[PDB]
Amino acid sequence: DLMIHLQAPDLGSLNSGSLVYFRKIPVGKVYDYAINPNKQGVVIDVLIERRFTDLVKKGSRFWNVSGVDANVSISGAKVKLESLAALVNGAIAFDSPEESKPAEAEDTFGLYEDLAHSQRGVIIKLELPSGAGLTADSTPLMYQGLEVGQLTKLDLNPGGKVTGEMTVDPSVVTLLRENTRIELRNPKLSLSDANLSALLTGKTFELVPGDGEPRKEFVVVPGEKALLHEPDVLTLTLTAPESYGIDAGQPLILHGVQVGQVIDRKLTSKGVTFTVAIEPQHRELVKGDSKFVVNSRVDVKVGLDGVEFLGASASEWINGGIRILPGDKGEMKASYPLYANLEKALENSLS
Amino acid sequence: DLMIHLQAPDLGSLNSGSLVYFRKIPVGKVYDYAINPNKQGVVIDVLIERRFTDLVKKGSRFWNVSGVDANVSISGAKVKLESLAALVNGAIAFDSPEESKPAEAEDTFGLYEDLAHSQRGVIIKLELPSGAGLTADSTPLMYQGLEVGQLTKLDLNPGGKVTGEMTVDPSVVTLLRENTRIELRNPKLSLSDANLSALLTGKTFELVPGDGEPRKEFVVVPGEKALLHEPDVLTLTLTAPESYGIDAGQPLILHGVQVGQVIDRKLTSKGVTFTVAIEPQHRELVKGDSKFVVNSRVDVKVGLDGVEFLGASASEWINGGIRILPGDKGEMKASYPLYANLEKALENSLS
Amino acid sequence: DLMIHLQAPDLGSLNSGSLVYFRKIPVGKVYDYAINPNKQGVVIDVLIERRFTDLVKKGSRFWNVSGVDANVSISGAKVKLESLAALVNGAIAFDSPEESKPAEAEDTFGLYEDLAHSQRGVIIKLELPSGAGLTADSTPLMYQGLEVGQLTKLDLNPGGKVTGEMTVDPSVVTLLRENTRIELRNPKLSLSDANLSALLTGKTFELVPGDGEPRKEFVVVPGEKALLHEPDVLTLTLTAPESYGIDAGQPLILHGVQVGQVIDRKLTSKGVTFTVAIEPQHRELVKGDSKFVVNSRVDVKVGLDGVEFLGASASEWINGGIRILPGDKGEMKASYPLYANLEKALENSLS
Repeated sequence: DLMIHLQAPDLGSLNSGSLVYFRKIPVGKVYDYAINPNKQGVVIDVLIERRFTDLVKKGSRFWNVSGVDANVSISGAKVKLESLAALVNGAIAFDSPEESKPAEAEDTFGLYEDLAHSQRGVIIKLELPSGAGLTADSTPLMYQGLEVGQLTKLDLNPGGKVTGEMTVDPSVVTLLRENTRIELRNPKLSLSDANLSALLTGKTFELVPGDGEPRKEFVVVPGEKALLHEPDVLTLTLTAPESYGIDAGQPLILHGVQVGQVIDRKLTSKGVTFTVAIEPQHRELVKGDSKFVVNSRVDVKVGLDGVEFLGASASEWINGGIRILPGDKGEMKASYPLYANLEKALENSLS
Repeated sequence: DLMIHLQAPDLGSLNSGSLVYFRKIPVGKVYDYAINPNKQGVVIDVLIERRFTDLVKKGSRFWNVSGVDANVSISGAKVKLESLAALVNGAIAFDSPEESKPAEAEDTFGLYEDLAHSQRGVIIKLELPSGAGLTADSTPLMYQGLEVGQLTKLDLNPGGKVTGEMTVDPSVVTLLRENTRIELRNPKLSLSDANLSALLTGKTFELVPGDGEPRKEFVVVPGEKALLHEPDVLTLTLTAPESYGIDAGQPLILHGVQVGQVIDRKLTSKGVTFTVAIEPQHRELVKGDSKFVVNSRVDVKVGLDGVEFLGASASEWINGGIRILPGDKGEMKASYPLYANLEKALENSLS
Repeated sequence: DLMIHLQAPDLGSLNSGSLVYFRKIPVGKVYDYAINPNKQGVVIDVLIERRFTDLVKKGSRFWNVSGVDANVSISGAKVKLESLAALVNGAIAFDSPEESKPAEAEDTFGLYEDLAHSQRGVIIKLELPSGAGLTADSTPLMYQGLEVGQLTKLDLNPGGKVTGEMTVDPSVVTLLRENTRIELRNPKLSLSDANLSALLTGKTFELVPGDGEPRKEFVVVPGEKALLHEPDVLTLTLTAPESYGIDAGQPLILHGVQVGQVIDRKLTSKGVTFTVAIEPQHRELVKGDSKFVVNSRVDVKVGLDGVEFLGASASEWINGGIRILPGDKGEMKASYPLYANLEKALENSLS
């Protein structure tokens, strides 16, 4: 027989004589339990049967299957009663890996509290902005619309620094590399596709891959700020004497299509300084010379022969933002001015 | 063996012979129970086993784990059946701290009714405005989006004075100091981020830290009023002959960006007197001389050569509030006038 | 031993041999039960133990704890299974007050059906308008946002007169006095604070205190009418030849701020007579002379040099109501006219 030790933070629903499973086959039983010298944890020593000993490995993980847990899920709640024997007495299930040395001679093991906590994978440290919609064991990592990871830990370090960590699977671990971003998605209001599922899930970690050296720790930034930290991005600080009603997250439009986004708005004594960003595809297309025109205000001129509507359209007005007048050749200077309307941008009159 | 006394307000689901746990290990049993001379409470005396005696400390807390409690939670309701033995007979669990003297010789203990009531921490007294959305054991203290505290008590003192108290954890207790504000957040309607969780939680205590001497009692004010009690803030009483449709909580705008907020509106016999406030960052930027223009009313002038739209924009009109015309140098006088539109503010004609 | 009688409207889940609790300690048992000579009620006589006899008092209340009751509550439903012994056989719990004579010699007692029905307090009779959203045991009395009372009875007397009664706690009983109003609140639609709790609760009795002799019966009026019955209030009957689109509950505005409310609109053969009311603070401020101008209609005049927008603003138009032009000195006469717009009020031309 095999006499191995398990280290648990508490005994749980396990009694002496409760049963140990492999593939839901009883292959042993719990022999004894005792508090170790430190008050922190309970050591539970179990006894595998003589013929089953080979099953346990050095790289085995043991988990606890005891009691009935009921889950309420969106789009229907499937409550299934799998194992009746675990209710009365409790149980411990375990996995056997492919290639590992067989365990022997009172080898210790951590006892995970669930099958989901005993999933293999790689710990990935995150430096989160806030834990506003994040949950300790309930926030997933999406990639291509599929659940790849799970936020497994969320702490508030002193100094006001929210940090967490995440278990990601191996196939994605190969994907993880330098300049690979993890940004949090808000459950944004969708008008074209009416889905309750996105609203119910809440915050959602999105993975966008990159190339370079493999890294195992990332920094998460807010969705508005997320654009700034792209591998390729163009960051322009543009000045203006007034905000002109341009908020921090307005879209930024060239030739009718959104090519960039305003990132943030800072008020100074000289005026309002914006910091806008630009995507890689259109980085070539700006070409270092441009004019910047406000689309947040409407302008109507009435006349007997001259009738004109300037600087906005109703869809553009509700969207708002900054319009680009692209030029032919330039040096991509640091500061640009923000013109009040189009004709003052053609006149080059910022006053 | 150890023979200690527990003081409970009622017996609960505990019978004689019910079981006492440490880390869910049975380490004793309930020996007897009797009403003490005052009718108020029940004294339950228990018996720890001889070898387990060392586990009990002077700083131990005992709590009650008996019966089945089912919780319905937003985004899914996880009902887990942990302990079967507590249903039939009842149980008492207890904690052992790190450094305390061992208890002996019929030492009394308070019996908490739950694990959540037996959490360690520091009582923080609050002087609340009202208990409109507050709950006795269900209102949390957020800090950086994480649950830090729990409103544990809510009373209505005579004179119409709602006061409560709160258990906060030690790491935050270090943070708590003079000029550290606790303000209540309303579940405000969010258009950009659609989250059901904020609406379901309701009122929410937000912690914003400050520096100075550590204090252990605070005064909570309503969210609109909360701005006024900041460590650094500028409070201007500005007069006007009419409200001009400016409500008590309108935003207050310099150069297009909100720099302050109107706090409250008082009607007098001379007119309408507002009291507006100003954030620390823009306190330097006002510089003691300014003009104050209403943004709540639209003004259209039609003409053959003169066409103009004055004092408002559609987003500004729905937002409303007061616009600042900043000056160069002044003394930051007490009273300011509120001009009806911009050209009367340039003409300095308040009539 | 003590042999006392209980009078219940029916036996309930109580059997002979069911158990009697004090602080959930078994201190007796049910001895027998028999129908009394009138068919109305069942007399249940119980037997307290010899040493426990002192516990029962003249001012004791006995209540019934039998069966399992499950409650579904908003923001989560906490179903807790407290007492297992009451399910099979039934139970009776009781309270012992602080200062009362001990009961003896077959003293009768009413048996309340629940712990909530056995709460101490003072019966307060209410003369309700209707029971449209009221519930027999589920409508609370709020004071400062806290639950103070509970509507315990709701009857329809002949003649179409809905009357109910309410148990209020002692501390508030000290507050209850002459000119202290109890008005019912509707779950009004709130745009600034999104709370599901207010909508789910429904109708809600609000307590506003006053001074004078203590009274124990009140008259509840509808929320619109409630203003009229204030301790200090100004009631003006103002005439008009047309309603001008002014509904029964429009706000009434001086200097941009709401100082009063229209109470009701009555159509006569001469015209439309309104009855508006005025709050105590602004009662001094009207000063007996004023003009009354409709804010419910817009007026646009177009001209080459004269452009003007008269009698309304978009927020005022959606709000509607009556505007005051305050005067210097008057006698506070009974009837006032309602002018169609502002310039006819300055011309004093009601035709």
